[PDB]
Amino acid sequence: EVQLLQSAGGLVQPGGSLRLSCAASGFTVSANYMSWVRQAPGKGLEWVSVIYPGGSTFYADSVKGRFTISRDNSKNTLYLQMNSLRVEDTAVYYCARDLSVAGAFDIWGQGTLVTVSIVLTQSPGTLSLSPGERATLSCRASQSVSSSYLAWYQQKPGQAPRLLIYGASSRATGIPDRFSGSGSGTDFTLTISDFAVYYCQQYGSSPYTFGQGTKL
Amino acid sequence: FDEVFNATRFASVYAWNRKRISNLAPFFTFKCYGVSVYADSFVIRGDEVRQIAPGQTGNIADYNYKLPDDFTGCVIAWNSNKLDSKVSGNYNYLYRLFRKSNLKPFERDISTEIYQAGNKPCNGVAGFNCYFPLRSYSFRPTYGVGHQPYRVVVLSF
Ligand SMILES: *[C@@H]1O[C@H](CO)[C@@H](O)[C@H](O)[C@H]1NC(C)=O
Repeated sequence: EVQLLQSAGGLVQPGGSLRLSCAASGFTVSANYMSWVRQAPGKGLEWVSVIYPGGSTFYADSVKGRFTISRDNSKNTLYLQMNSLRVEDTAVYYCARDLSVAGAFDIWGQGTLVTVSIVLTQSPGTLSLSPGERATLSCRASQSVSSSYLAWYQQKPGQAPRLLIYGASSRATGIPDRFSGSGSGTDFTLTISDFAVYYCQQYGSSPYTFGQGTKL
Repeated sequence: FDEVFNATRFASVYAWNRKRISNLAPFFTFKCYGVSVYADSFVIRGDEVRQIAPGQTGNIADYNYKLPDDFTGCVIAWNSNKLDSKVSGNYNYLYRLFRKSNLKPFERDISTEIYQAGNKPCNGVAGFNCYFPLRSYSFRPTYGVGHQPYRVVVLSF
């Protein structure tokens, strides 16, 4: 079996610092892409880091410097160390791999929180529909990126998100047939035939971006 | 010399033509990292031209085409939306995506072997933990600036 198991936590003061550790089984962490996704309460997901095989490191502009992502080949784990944690930096941090063409954050960690002392829009909004009928969810981007980029996610309350479609047309493995998504150009539409908040993902730019999401 | 600078087609990134040689030009972008031989040529996305600067990390600069340190050659580029991109869409441009390690300066590789993201032989057939390393671009005229293809011809003295 393959899974990401994560171990951290705590409540540290603005001066202090702590370490976030994520361990992987079934694939060498020194092989495929790795990243770190941060979710704050009441807000959509946000990207924090990417490590490529070979050691090149990339960081988000908002967290440019002041962090550090290091991987340990010997222990087959992934390490993130936060230094000089500011105020209002509390959020749940996710450990997730990356494929970026074949998949978009295929497998996710259980998610742990740290506490301290191309813009997309979501047209449908808090759309509520009775069970037994089809629902249309429309996602509108800005730069009108290629059709093979956006991916859609499902996140039950307080769990690790999962991917439904990565290429905007190809469902992920272990996904029921009731999910379908289409659209090319400036709009992307996904429909069903399970209540959650559904997000829009897009790669292809240095910072990445997530949609604000909708309540089903 | 002119018969090598500009022609009717260009080679993809992972197999860059190492073409040999043995009142400004009407190309908008021009930068030299030495003084104001081998001339290479390929096509890369508009926003990713920056990585062909001498000594920078990224996706193409370290996995597909890598300049040496203390570089002794100039770099040229110019937007090529009109000739390359079409409304139908072309997909004959490839870049390597999964590679085990970096590339030594002025090193190139041509190969199609499945990347082993985990610990499984795969018998050479693509699977859950085995991926095809080369994935293609996608071009269409009505895209934002930066996604359009750029022709690059680096000069290495
Ligand atoms: C190719 O060479 C130069 C630009 O470097 C230009 O004079 C010429 O028109 C270009 N095109 C062709 C078809 O020769």
